[PDB]
Amino acid sequence: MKILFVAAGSPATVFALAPLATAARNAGHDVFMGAVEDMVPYIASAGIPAVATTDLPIRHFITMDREGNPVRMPETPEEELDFAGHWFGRMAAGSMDALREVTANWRPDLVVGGSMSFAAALIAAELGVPYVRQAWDTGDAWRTDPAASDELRPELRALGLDRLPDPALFVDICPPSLRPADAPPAQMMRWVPANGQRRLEPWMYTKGNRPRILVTSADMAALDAEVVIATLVRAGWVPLDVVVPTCDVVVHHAGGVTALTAMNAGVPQLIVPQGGNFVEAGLRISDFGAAITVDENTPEAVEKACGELIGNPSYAERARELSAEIAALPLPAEVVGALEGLVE
Amino acid sequence: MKILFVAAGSPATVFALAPLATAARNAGHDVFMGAVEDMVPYIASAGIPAVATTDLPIRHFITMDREGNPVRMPETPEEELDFAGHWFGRMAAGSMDALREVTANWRPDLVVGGSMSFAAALIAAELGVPYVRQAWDTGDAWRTDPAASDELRPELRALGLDRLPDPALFVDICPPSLRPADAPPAQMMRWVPANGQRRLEPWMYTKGNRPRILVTSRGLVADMAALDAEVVIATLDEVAEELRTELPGVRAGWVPLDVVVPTCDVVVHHAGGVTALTAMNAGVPQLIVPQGGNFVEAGLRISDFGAAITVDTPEAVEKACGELIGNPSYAERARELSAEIAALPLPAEVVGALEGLVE
Ligand SMILES: [Mg+2]
Ligand SMILES: [Mg+2]
Repeated sequence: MKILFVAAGSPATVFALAPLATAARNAGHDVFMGAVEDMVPYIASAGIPAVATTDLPIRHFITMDREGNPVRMPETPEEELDFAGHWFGRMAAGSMDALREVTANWRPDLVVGGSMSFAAALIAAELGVPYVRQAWDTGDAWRTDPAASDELRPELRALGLDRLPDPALFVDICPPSLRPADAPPAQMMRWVPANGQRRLEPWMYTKGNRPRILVTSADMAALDAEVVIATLVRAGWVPLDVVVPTCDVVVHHAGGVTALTAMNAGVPQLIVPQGGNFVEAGLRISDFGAAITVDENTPEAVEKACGELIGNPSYAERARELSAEIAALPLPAEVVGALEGLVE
Repeated sequence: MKILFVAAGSPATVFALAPLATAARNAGHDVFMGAVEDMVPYIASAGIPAVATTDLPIRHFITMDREGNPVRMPETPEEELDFAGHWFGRMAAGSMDALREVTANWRPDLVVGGSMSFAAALIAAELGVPYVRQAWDTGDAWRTDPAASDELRPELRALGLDRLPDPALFVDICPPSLRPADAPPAQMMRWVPANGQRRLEPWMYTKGNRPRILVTSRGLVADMAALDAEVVIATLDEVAEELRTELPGVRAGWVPLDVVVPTCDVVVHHAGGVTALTAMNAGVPQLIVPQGGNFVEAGLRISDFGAAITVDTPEAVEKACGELIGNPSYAERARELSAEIAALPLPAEVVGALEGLVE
């Protein structure tokens, strides 16, 4: 069958969907993935045929309303949820022209969207084909829905709907221990780490004598550890999937799929705020005991936390528990059958 | 487990192995793929972690022996088989230092090589882990082995072997109807078309009413474009700008075969690599050309089956094209081959065979 995957505005939204997309391709399905123009190279880097859904970047939808007037960044966790619902809603509305033109020439039998790829729900409803929602991180997929519903009121009304439609299938990659008490039924799936590739250097897969700390996007100068900085004491391009398993600490902001890659490898995490706000997903990992949550702008806080994550085995113990949970989940190749069941 | 894939010197050798490698990765295995430096970006383009097995290009192994002496180019299919055995052998010998170094730090539990990735057999024997040979096209995987076993006699001797070892498993992607009478037993696998990707443009996945003929990497464009069919020319990026300005109004340049082939009525190629499989998979008739007069056997078998024409010149390509479009037989035979391919075990299932070899 033809399956259209719909990612969003950032590389993690592409890679969240890559394992299922590639599994579907490997089962003989014809698979396209769409995202904003800036993300098309990221889709291509996963080896998946790539289409653009808008020629505007995520910043355009984040920083301005539909009329082009500037909108401020959110300041609280509650504002975060609401503001994100709106920007993802704007991006979705802005994606419809290109999705219509693509699907007029290559008509999918099934549409798969990430957590807040709301254009996937809309185009699926327009075509009358089933819509699958895949969680693109361990955060609650539905958490921005009320605001997104309000943003998309006009588009939803044109389809005869009062709110965002329920998916035909919800596919969840969150380990059971981290799923909220109010989580809906889901087809579970093991997310297998994936990211773009270049050429591996020996250090990427060979750990030295000292503890290895990966920072994704001075402190650490007294730890006597090997620090690797993953950018655009070694710096530069770092394939997370290959390098994370060699690490003892991963330092990130719980945006994207980095937390999942760390948990999958049983590696303790140090989680800093994203903007001025800790991400809810990251707090739940911290609560479980597989990470430490820390404000970087307190001097020595990061240094102290790294020391704790390296010297106290319990964090790694909890990380390996999460790793075990992930490994027990249905494979992407298995989940392809659930997709097939929706159209036959 | 850790699985090392070993491709070779051309993009098809990478893409031939990509479906099983990505399926193994998707099953939770740690997967690396090695090839010559020039092919590393092609491995990367498949989304697979990539290591270089040698910094030397394929031309070095083809044109000179290990001692720097020039090698005489083959003039016949028979000479070609011995010639390829020796040059793939030299490429394999030149790959061992890097493979030794990689596997000292990241030790695989299993090694999978393409048809003539002989360094895969050598490194697996040295490590004492199972070796899987996967056919990388519909041609006979073993057909250069005698010359390859001569080329690698010293490396093989050091491992206590008199010739190239039998793989622990042979995985074959050749449709049953095209397998020769003497084909060895295999685990069959459905090959799924894969290649590098870049932004799709609408023409790539839109078929028109007018027949579409794909040429893989002038008088033909003028001829064929009068008036029945359009021609799409797949090229490398070095010559894409040159050919566009030499042939205005023609789709020429980067072409993703997996996306474009299903829209075509004919695929025109020389039967190297995985193009024949991509055409057959989509049920598309093929026009096969020779490089001088060095007919690829795999292509002759597809023509013998009736899903392709092998034609020897500017005017005669036009003729075979009219035939492959006009006579419905050719597409009928191609769809039969497509059906045979769809019935073969999925890469996701074949991963279970790899797992069974270690446990
Ligand atoms: Mg104002
Ligand atoms: Mg000899």
